[PDB]
Amino acid sequence: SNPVTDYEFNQDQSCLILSTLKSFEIYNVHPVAHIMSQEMRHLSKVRMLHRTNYVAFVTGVKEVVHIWDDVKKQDVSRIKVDAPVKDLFLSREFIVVSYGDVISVFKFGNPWKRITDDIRFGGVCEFSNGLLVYSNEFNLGQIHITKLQSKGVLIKAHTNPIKMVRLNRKSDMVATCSQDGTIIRVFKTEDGVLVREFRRGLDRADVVDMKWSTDGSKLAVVSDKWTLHVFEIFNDQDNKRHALKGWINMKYFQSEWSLCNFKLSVDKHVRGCKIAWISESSLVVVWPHTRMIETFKVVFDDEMERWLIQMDQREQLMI
Repeated sequence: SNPVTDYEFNQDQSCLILSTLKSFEIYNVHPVAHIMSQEMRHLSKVRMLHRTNYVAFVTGVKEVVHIWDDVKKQDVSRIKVDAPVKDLFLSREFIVVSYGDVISVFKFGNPWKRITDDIRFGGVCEFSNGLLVYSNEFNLGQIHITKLQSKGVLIKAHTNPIKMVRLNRKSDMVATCSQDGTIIRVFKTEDGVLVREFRRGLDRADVVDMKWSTDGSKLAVVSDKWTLHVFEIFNDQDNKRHALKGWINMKYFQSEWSLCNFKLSVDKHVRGCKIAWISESSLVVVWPHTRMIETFKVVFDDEMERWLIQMDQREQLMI
């Protein structure tokens, strides 16, 4: 009866921070291990910075973001915005915060003030590896990519409102998808040109999460029908150059559809989930409602000439 009120992975997906009505916890994702507990109430949102002693959170007062010290159990800063905090990102340099239809970037360090003018967006925004991607305020199907040093690429990604956007590890590509959309798109963050397009076809369900494999080769998507799908941006393996006794020159082009579709096992109390690749072939799925973390492996079966997803582990995040 101590429900998770928020959970999120750290910038490199090696840790997961989570909050309850009574505290916030931090774990290592692989191998799964509880590395810290800290009492605190009213936790509404929680974030962590790499593997440092700093974390950020929102409590009762929705418009305040606390930068807190792990080892010193002390507030090292407070930052307030005009509306309840929506999105929240952290880097050794910046603190990205959105509320209402504004995105504010403060400095991560004294004097903890705006390093740049406030930006107006349409609800969607992601920040990773020094790159900021946000929904346009008037055209919800359009995104803007901007570098945060202290030009700007503009992409009309979809016709309908964007569901979510996702940057790959290096931030050189961004994946997008719209609301109840049959199409997922991948663009280069440098020039915004369309690099890949995938059709979801069969799976009609709303997308719950979308994450990139560590080398940027595969894209995993989980729908609310609770089906895991993997799309291929570029072939990852060291493949055979021939087939049919040397008669065929094997080519590996990217399919327009999912490589494999795995049906997840969940009880009727599912809220949602968040996924994260922990390698080029493995990823984890975290279920906030049962505080369980499952580790999956994506493998190619030559006998079948088909990719398969297998669940290697199911464990619970200890409180």
